[PDB]
Amino acid sequence: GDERFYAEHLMPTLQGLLDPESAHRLAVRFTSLGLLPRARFQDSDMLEVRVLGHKFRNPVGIAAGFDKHGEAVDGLYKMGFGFVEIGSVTPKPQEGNPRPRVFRLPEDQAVINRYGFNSHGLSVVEHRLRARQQKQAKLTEDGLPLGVNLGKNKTSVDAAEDYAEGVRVLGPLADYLVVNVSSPNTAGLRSLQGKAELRRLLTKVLQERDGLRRVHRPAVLVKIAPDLTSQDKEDIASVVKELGIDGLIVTNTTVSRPAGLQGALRSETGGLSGKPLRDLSTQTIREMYALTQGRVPIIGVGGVSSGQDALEKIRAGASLVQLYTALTFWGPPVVGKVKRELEALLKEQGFGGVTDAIGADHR
Ligand SMILES: CN(C)CCCCC(=O)Nc1ccc(NC(=S)NC(=O)c2ccc(C(C)(C)C)cc2)cc1
Ligand SMILES: Cc1cc2nc3c(=O)[nH]c(=O)nc-3n(C[C@H](O)[C@H](O)[C@H](O)COP(=O)(O)O)c2cc1C
Ligand SMILES: CCCCCCCCCC[N+](C)(C)[O-]
Ligand SMILES: O=C1C[C@@H](C(=O)O)NC(=O)N1
Ligand SMILES: [Cl-]
Repeated sequence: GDERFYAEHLMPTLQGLLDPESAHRLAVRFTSLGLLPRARFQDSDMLEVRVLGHKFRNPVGIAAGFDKHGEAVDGLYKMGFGFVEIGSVTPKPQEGNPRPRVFRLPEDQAVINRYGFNSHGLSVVEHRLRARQQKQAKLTEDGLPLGVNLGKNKTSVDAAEDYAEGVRVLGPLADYLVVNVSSPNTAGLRSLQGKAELRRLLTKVLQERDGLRRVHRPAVLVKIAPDLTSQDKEDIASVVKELGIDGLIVTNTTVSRPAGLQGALRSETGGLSGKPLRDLSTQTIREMYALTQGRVPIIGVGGVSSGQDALEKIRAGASLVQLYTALTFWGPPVVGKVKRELEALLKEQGFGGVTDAIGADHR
């Protein structure tokens, strides 16, 4: 009924009438004022997950990039997400790339973007989160945690120092931080996934995190690309275990263009998201789980539009999942749809809950 309206009428009219950047801004705005259904799906106990030092009422989060500046957090919980990740936030404000910088590939259920870390900056986000800090503390306690994704400024001379500043400023306000070393849209950034660079960077990040007062001390995750070599994945796994990194977000967008893309805009520069990324992301989860012996929580992201999509990532090793791109095509009903289908599939496959399914394919 209501998922059939947004998918076939509203989203085709929103997206047909406005350029994707405009549409996204309007969506942030609407979401932030809480103009959504109100959201009817009541989360089953089957969907609760305990990971990263927190309870998650359900395992479906909004991926980084939808709410870059932390403006819509409460509306995103109201949409039925189990957890919200904001960002990426850069130390200083910066504008990002010139427009157009986001492209829909409706025939692929995909998006390409080259935003380039358009960010209001740490200070503005810090103030926005402080204004609701206690409210968030109650949400977290009730099983609705908040992640903050950190990036780096385009002209920064010292990448590690940018991330460290991010830890110092937003770490105290976050349940988890993400060291986003996987945007395809900032020159040299993905180099920070290499072994020696990554170890030096994360050492410094963890030190900064460790220097925060205990109730303000977040988990630290690293978000990785789907385009890594085997060598690069081996090396990340090694560093993450050596340093005690709390988890991985797997994956960012791809700079690949899988054969079969039909959208006219398929050769635009940027990162590809949505359904052509799905199985590349799933396979990256699968390998990172195996290389970390199932001991390092993974948040699985890339092309999730359904309960099956979510369960494939969980079974491959994700403790939690996120989605973004599906919202472009299905709108807010997709969240309840993913949850309901995931619950039914867990029951069908004989799992007592999401926790029992995590990594099941490896057992
Ligand atoms: C007639 N109306 C519009 C009001 C009707 C009821 C409320 C409502 O529609 N709310 C609402 C809330 C959110 C949305 N859309 C969402 S959540 N997302 C997007 O439209 C969107 C997401 C991502 C992108 C890019 C940047 C990836 C392309 C673009 C749009 C649409 C409608
Ligand atoms: C328009 C857009 C902007 C994004 N911005 C960011 C960001 O700032 N930081 C980040 O770590 N990931 C960013 N992502 C990546 C998503 O968080 C996600 O990793 C990727 O889009 C795969 O999930 P999806 O297929 O469900 O969209 C962005 C994605 C899109 C589509
Ligand atoms: C709020 C003061 C800082 C503004 C700096 C410019 C950041 C551009 C972010 C882009 N946009 C507003 C479209 O999301
Ligand atoms: O991490 C990121 C950053 C983003 C951008 O261009 O800002 N685009 C992405 O696809 N991933
Ligand atoms: Cl082409």
